[PDB]
Amino acid sequence: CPATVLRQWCNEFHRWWPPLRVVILHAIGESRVKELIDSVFTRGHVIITTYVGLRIYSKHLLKRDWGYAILDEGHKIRNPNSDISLTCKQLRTPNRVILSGTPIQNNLTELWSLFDFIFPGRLGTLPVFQNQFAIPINVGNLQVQVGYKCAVTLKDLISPYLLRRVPKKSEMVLFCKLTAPQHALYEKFLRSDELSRILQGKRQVLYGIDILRKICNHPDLVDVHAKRRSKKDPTYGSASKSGKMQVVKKLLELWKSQGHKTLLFTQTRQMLDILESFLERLNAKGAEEEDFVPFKFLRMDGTTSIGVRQSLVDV
DNA sequence: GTGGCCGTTTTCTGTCTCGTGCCTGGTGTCTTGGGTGTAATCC
Repeated sequence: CPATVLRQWCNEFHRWWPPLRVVILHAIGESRVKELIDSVFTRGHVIITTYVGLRIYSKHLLKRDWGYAILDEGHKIRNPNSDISLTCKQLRTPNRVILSGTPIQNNLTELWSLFDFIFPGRLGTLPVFQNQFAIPINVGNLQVQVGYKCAVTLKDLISPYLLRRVPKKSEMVLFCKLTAPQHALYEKFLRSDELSRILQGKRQVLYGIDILRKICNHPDLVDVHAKRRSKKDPTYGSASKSGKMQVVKKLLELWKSQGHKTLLFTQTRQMLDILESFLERLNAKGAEEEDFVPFKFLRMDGTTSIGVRQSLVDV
């Protein structure tokens, strides 16, 4: 189980079934873990492990036989060929159960790799799994019917191996335009040597679409002095240059006076600096004048500690 | 509140030489004939 539910997983054991003994894979539940191993198979009933902690004591875990196997992680297995398979699929037990309602999110290769852990391959090998129906599903008449049967065969083959069970919502998508300073920086980066250099193969496209998203968030994020002016230059953020501040200012102020607890969502902690300078400036403007209320934001990320979590989640 | 590592998202005329290949002058090895030689047999 993840490290965010470690105590939780021991808790239901304690409350529902006290007769079941339990031992987490930590300093308690290099010799000390070996005395822990002493009578962890006869006396010990259930062993708990964080899915980072197996490769801390795997020397004396993967060796002996095991019974029932539970893994509460269906998005940290995904596709094959990773440390996942290295420390997981070497377990010695038919009983293999995964607890996750989102196993399929990227591709059917993840499906094959997840089916491998539970069953020894009722479908076939990875080359077999691919050559069977990988391309036909993607491309697809000339595809549908043969593809229809080749897919329903898979559905009947794996269906008795994974269970499936399922106010209102408004999805308004606004299509804003690139500003003129944005279009200039877009064309400048558009016609440059680095893009072709990435395309031919010396680099990866992952570093050329991260920088063209770096300009869409706002112009001032493709600067070389990003860290040098992120939190010590009160002009780094700015407004109306991003092409989205106006549909941010208007949309957030339509709820600020309306009193609607709203969620602002990003992906980068670097753009958090800009949206945080922006909202501090909004706070300054509101506080200087009257008939208003402080914006009162907060930012949470991996920089903070695991202890904080729920607290802010609650506040 | 310090970091470790994995996990992740996409598809230079200029001149010379060194070597050799080709042409040629020599030279081997031979073939024909021509006379010398013997045969020889008419009568």
